[PDB]
Amino acid sequence: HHHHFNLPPGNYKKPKLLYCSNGGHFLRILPDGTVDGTRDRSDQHIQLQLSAESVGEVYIKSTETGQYLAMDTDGLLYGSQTPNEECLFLERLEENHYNTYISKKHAEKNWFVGLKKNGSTKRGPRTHYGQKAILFLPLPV
Repeated sequence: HHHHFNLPPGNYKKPKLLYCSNGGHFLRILPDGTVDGTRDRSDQHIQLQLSAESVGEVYIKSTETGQYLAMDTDGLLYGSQTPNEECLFLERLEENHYNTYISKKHAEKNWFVGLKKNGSTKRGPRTHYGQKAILFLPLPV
């Protein structure tokens, strides 16, 4: 592979909030398919159900809308109505603590899910190992 295989603990039984320490935002997949971060813990669009494909590969699905987080060919996160290759992420432990999500499709380019401090998503190519934007903590809902 192009990436390590330190996996985070826990499981996919329950939905999670993906909290980005960077700006303190929860990853949000809006009904119109846009993705951003919100600090509003009560937001209905931050509840995400992760599920495994292969070990360490996940889908990240909005429980509210059913949309799958996906990263497009230009590195933009979006909500996909159906699971496609752009929707798979390599979920890894990072800094012995956080979860990171690398686009499987673009794994060789090290494109991560990331939220900037202002709650906007990072574009894939603007992410890289070592960043704060890429570091998530899955919180219970």
